[PDB]
Amino acid sequence: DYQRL
Amino acid sequence: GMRGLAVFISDIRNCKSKEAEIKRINKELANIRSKFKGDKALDGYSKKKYVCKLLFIFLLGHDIDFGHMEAVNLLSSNRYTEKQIGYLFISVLVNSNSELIRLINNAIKNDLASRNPTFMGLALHCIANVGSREMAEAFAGEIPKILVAGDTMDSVKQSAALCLLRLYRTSPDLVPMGDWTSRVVHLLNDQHLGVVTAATSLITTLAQKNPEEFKTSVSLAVSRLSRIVTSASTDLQDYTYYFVPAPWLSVKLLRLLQCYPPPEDPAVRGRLTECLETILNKAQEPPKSKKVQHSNAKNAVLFEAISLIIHHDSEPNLLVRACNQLGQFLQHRETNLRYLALESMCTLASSEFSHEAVKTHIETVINALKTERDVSVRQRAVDLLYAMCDRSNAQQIVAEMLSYLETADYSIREEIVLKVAILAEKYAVDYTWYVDTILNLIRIAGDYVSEEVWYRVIQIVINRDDVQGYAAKTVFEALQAPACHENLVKVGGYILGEFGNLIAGDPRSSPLIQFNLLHSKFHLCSVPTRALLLSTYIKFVNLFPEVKATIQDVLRSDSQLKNADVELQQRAVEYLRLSTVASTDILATVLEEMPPFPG
Amino acid sequence: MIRFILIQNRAGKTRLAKWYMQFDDDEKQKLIEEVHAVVTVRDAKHTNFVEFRNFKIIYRRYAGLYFCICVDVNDNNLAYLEAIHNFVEVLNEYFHNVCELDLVFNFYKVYTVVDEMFLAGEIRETSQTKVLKQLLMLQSL
Amino acid sequence: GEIFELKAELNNEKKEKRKEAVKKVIAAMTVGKDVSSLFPDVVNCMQTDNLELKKLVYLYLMNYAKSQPDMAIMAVNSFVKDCEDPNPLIRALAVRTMGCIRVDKITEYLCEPLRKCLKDEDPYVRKTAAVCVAKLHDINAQMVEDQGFLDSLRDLIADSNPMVVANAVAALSEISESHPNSNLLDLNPQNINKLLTALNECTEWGQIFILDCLSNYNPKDDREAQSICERVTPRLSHANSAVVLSAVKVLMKFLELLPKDSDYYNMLLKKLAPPLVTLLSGEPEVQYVALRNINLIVQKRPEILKQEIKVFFVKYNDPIYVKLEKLDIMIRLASQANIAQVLAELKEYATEVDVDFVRKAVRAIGRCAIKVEQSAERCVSTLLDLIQTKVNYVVQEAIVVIRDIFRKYPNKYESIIATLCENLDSLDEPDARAAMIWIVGEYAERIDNADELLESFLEGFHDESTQVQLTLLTAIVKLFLKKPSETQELVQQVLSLATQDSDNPDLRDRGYIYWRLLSTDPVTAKEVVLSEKPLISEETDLIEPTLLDELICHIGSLASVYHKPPNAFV
Amino acid sequence: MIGGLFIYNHKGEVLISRVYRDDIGRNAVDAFRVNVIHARQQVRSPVTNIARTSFFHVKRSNIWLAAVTKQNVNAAMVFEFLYKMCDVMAAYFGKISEENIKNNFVLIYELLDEILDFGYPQNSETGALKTFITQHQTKEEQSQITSQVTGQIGWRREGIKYRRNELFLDVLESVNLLMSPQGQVLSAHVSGRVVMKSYLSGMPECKFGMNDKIKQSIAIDDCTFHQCVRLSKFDSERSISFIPPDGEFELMRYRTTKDIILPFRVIPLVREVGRTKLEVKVVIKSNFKPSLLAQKIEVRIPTPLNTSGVQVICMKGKAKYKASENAIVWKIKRMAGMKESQISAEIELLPTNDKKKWARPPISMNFEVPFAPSGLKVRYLKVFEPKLNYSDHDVIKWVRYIGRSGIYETRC
Repeated sequence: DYQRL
Repeated sequence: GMRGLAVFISDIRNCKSKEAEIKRINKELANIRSKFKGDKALDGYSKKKYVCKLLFIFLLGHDIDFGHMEAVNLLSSNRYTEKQIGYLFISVLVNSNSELIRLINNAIKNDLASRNPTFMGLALHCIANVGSREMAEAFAGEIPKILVAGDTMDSVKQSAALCLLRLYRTSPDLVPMGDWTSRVVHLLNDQHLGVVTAATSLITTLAQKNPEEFKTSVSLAVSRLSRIVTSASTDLQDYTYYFVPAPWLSVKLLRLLQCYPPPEDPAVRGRLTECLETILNKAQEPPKSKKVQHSNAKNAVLFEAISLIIHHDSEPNLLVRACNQLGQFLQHRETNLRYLALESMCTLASSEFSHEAVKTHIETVINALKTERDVSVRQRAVDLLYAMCDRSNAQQIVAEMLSYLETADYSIREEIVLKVAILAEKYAVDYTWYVDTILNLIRIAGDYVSEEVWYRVIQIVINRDDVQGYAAKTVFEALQAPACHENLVKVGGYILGEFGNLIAGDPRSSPLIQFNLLHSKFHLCSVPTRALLLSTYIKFVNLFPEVKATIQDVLRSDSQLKNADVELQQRAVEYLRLSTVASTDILATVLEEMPPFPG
Repeated sequence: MIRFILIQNRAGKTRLAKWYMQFDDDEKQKLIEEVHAVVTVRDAKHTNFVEFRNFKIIYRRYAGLYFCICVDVNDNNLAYLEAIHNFVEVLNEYFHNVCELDLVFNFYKVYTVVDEMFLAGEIRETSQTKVLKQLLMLQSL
Repeated sequence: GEIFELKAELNNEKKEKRKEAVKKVIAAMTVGKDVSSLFPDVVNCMQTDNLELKKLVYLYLMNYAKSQPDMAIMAVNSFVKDCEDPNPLIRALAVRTMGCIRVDKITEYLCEPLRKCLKDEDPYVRKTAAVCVAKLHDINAQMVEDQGFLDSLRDLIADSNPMVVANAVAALSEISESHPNSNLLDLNPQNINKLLTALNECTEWGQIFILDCLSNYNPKDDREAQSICERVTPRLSHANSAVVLSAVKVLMKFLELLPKDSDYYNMLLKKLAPPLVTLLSGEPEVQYVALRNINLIVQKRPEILKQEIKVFFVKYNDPIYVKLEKLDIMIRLASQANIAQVLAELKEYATEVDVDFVRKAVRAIGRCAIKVEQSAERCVSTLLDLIQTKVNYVVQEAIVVIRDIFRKYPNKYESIIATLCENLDSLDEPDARAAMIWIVGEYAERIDNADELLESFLEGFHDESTQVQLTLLTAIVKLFLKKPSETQELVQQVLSLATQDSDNPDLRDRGYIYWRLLSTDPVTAKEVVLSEKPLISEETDLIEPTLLDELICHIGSLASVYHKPPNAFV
Repeated sequence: MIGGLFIYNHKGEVLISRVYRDDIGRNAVDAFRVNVIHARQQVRSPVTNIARTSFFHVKRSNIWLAAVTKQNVNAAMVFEFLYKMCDVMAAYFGKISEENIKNNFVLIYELLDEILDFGYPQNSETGALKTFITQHQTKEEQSQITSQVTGQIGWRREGIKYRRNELFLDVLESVNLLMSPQGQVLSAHVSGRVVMKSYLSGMPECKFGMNDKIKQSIAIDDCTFHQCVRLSKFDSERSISFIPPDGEFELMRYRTTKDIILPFRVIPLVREVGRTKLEVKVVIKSNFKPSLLAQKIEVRIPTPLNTSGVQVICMKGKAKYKASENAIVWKIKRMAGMKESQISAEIELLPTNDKKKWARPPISMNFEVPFAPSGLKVRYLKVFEPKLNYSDHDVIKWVRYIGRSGIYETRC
């Protein structure tokens, strides 16, 4: 889901 | 006592969505269809439960296309509950199949042949509930044989009387006035008052086509009514409803009396008058009970008595008391009595004798029209004012109606417009008043004027030849206002097309100004209005040669000659070619002032 | 003449519909939502007597249900209102304070009661005691 | 019943039960029950300081003092005392509640608090006072003190806070409805610059209000219009959908600069389209409004969405109104290059299950036939097949469009007359009946059955639409002019029926005109009625140009959605 | 110029009633109830005219929401206000349901009194509404709250504090595709939006950047933004600068029609064997990196109306034939890129009229993918707060792309 930006 | 039925109904109700409802219905329909066709014979309880399940499914709304044969199989059953379920299924679901109709008729014939009061009641209710020509042909000869001197139970007599009522309403041709009419009339003397009520309903219906055959019913009914009303409350102990002795039977007897002319027998007419006087005098007595149902029953009997008095209109003394009682009801606290009083007072005002007595209540009628704030009661007050109107006071009635229309919603606006227009037309002592009234209707309502009203105002204006000069002037004054409805534009165009020369002398109303005023409204109007205005433009071409250039220019406009609608283009081209090509004589003779007109 | 008899809850579901005239199912529906829309808008203060179409209906609410009878224009209004009240009282006595569940679970019994009271679109039996005795005798069978 | 219990619990010392009973009373008021007799105990419960209870009691006060002034008068002292409440929130609440009371007594005592609140350091009270000035103008506002409020409100426009500026702009726009020749009261160019600057600071509703106010102003010079538009344009990006629509309205009105030699004209025409195309991707209601307005935009200025037809193709899952408007807008932009795609789309749409969509598609096929001459034969063949499908309403629409195809292309499509006249009993609509009567009358020379077809209608002449009556009268007069001897009795019959037996003043007017025209001389009547007529010239259900201009002046408003002038509906 | 605002339930009862103008009376509620809710015909428009009176209605859940005016009100403004009020009520108490309206009666009446005043929509961004609307002190906080309600920066409250400055970025897209069998894309359309969840303290000046150059860059036809972002700067210098409101909010909306990367390629194969058997095989190629896992995949294969039986053969996943939908629904829980799947189907056709040919409906497909079909990737997002001392490095940024299918059809 959440990926590092 | 049907556990399967209970669980199925709970499963139907417990569904939280229509999809689950349809799924459960389809599942149970598949189960019941499989169960009817199974090899194991179905006992009566299963047949009854499944037929009742089908009945519930059909009553929910969904269509059922099977299960009729099992239902008819229940008709020929010794148990009462199975028979009841079968008869209910037959009554609710109607199938026009010759074999099934024959089986149903055989079952009903078998039940009627028996002497069981309950089975006869079921059969009679089945005959009365479903009406068909086949059932009438089967049973119209037999049903009269049941409610005649042959000994039958009182409930059976009631059911037979109402079944014959249904068969007569459905098929009057199959119920002829035979020798049974006299002994059907003689049911008005039975001790059991339910039989008397059923007989009264049947005789009331049958008397319209055959007043002479049932002539003795008036003499039999006056005595029964007098024995009912002029008796102590102890009597009729079973049928005394909230200290009012048999209100429904009294109402039915009064209606049966109402369907006949005044009785010829002086003693009978005296009994009827005395009964009516007692009924009217019972009003002033204080109520025996404070409950509203007692007053409701008493006023039901009283209103039926008043309707009888109005229909008879043979006793001038009774009419005064009836009018006074209705006037007292006009200001009653309960709105039901106010509505009923207005409804009955309209009929009273229709009578010629009591015109002044009803006209006396004009102030309270106007007050009820203004401050009641109920749509139905205000409509009844408007109808009464319509009936109450007269040449001596038409102006006040029309003014009040216009004031109410200014504060009337949308639904009754068209009806009020029609009533005001017809009153203004009929009671126009001075014709300058009618034009102003119709202009007021066009201004206030506009959308609800309808075609007939402005048709008729043009009818009145054309024929008079004395109000035309005022009509043209007032319409010119009305058109230059910034707010003008389409009907006002139509009326103005038509009146000014023929009577524009009446006011053409005045500098303010000159042909250029009239044409400019009309062309200002030309573009913002529908197709029929534009076509009517084109006709008015050619009329102006005829009347005023000085304005011919401008009208020819506007007709020559590229927008007019290429209108999408056929009629506008047709009139534009025709009028342009008529103005251009005519030799000023044919154009003159084509356009004239026209002959005068002849729930 | 009674044209039909309806019992509706405040939601709008028809718990009884006995028709004394020939009506198509589509037209029967049209009548059902017509009656529902006309009736549920009116409150208790207004008159019980409201006209729609060629006929008119006498309605009266009992708990959540709406008991309405449709009659002709010339029929007696208060008499049919009292007929509604008599019918509701007999229902209350028979079912021991009628609710909606007694109507859904025992629809055939309620049809029997209506047939005993109103037949052929006319008032048939007005006495409560006689109707109750007849219902008891039927139940014993 | 429970009403007595509600009164009992309202008449209690405990504050919790007091406010609970107030909540149940307001609930009973909302569901429809009348609790006007329960006013005095709420009056007794007025003396408190709880903001929630105070607001609920204010709501009850407005709702019932709308019709009950006499004993609701006493709240004047409470309102006056609350006017100097240190808390601005309760100040604004009191002002907005006192202004909402429409009775005569509150009017006198509202004036001083409103004047005090108009000039305030706190801007919330200022905005509330501006809208309350509008409320006071709503009822019985002629006193010179109203003029003092109005010019104070006008001076309030030059304020640092944006929201008070927006609300004052709305108030001026509302009050400007009056027409004593003193309209709109403001908007000198310094205020134009101020408002254009304030578009940025104001909220999404403020931009709507300011753009609507600007739409009324007209530029003095040419360069002023361009300078205004260069600042209105940044609003085309989404501050709100109504913001985009209002900006489109402002730009469309201000297109009065040089059509050709000015490049900014072309730049603005290019910039207008993308927001219009984007509006269709929103919610169905906003999409419907956008399509209703795009229809008017295309009618007024066709050269905006000319090359953007692909986005208006109907989709199966679209709502019905969106589908109808998309069909209309496609037929607006149909052209020679893309006629094949739209024609295939119409062929597909003619097979849908909805009656209205199929009727509009059958209309649209004929509209394309009228618009594009090259595809006229193919569209007529498609229409003939649709007639052969034998569906009644398809036949009605095909006939009513074949009438217009005949009008646009005269004396070259006469092979269709027999197939059309075969479908005579299927016509039960006045429009198709009138169309067939016109077709029979116009081409009566080369069909022998015309007399029978025209005479068959006279049996039901009355109880028939006026359009059909007039069309029939004109058609019979035409047929008489083509063939005099064979149609002697028929014309006398129809003329007598129209003149003596009709109540319509217009119908008998036409009857007299025709009768006298035929009676005086035949050749003049033949020259008049049968004169050559100009072609309809590729009309696509066009709205009146004057009404179109008014609707363009009212793009954002609801009159554009209704496609009717504001005069029609109040 | 919203004269009145009413909310009904599915029964028809009036949940709440509020009237702002005298011209609107008790008759308007009754007219709407009898004309719109109980309408005999289903063909209508969102706005209807009833006796010189206009009614705007939207439906949320089983609840009707209506606004009635007797003036020439702005239709788009009224619809946007209705949407915004629905959003505010959802922000307070989640689902818009009947018992929620009954329980929060006073709260909805506070909202109706505040966010609208005499038909004029006031501030309704619910950032300020939280401050002075609940379910003392001195003039300082009172003037602060009043200014933040009425001032320019109304969406964000002054006193926001957090111990972990984090924000969340969500790129949501819906793709509409209709591919011709001849390899020509007849219609393409991508609708996207960036949803931002910000937990930041102070008044940060946020700069949003993306591949909108007009080595990855996409050509966006147009961008439609939020209120908080400064549109003048965007037009002048192509910069996205905004102050993020506290909580969730939709930052921007975009539309793309060029250079669309297709997530899958559909190759339909239909074989006709007389009038009894039909052979249909569908193979899909996953055109993305294997590190991305596709989820919630639905393939809808239409079947002839005269089909008597359907056989399903699948090596991966499960193939379902449902007569309720009259189509074969093929679902796969997951697979990676550069993968293939095949289905073998036997269609037995019942006897039918020879004249009636079969017009094949398009093959509709539903899917959710981690990648963005338009190709939009957030290059950077700068945050700066002059008042406080935390820098951009202290801020923690997260990004997620969820591309859901919209109208994805395949002609067969």
